Amino acid sequence: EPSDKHIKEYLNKIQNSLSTEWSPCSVTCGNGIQVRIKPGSANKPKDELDYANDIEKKICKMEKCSS
Amino acid sequence: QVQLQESGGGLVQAGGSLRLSCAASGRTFSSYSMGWFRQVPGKEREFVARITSSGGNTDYADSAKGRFTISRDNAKNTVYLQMSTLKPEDTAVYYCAADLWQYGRNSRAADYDYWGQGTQVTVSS
Repeated sequence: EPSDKHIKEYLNKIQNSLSTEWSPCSVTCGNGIQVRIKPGSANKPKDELDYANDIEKKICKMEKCSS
Repeated sequence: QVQLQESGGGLVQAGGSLRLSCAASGRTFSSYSMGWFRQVPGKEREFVARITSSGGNTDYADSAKGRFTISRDNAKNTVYLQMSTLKPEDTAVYYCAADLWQYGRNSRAADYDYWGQGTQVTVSS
């Protein structure tokens, strides 16, 4: 699984893009995360978003990484 | 990774005030959102306050709103918890925690990444 670290660093990168639309996969190969704002929370200011309740996350599986 | 060490806990009379400190190793302190939790026997840590890495915005549990103030000094690599109007029910071990998510709100112990050793606050009536 994508680690908590990975997920949070991705959230830090795309904070200003974060919306109710699912983000791209955070990785181009291997397993990563997609994130979005829970639609019922579209109204909240972005610095009021609760990590567990307003940020939805799911694993996205891409092609294997080269070695 | 960073290492956290809390201090400032002790014995305080009810109605009193107390300031706890939590210092971090390394030079990446400022990239972490910092939280304070507290723990009583038989129960898991409960959220007290949070201060984000990006913009120093703050958030408070219901038990702490109006009474407590969380602040940080990144030059000193320290986050602070200023508590006032202390009651016996506030007796607990107080923990600081670091969270790599730099924005927003976060009140679950499971969703923080690094933990201090805790400092005991005893409030007598």
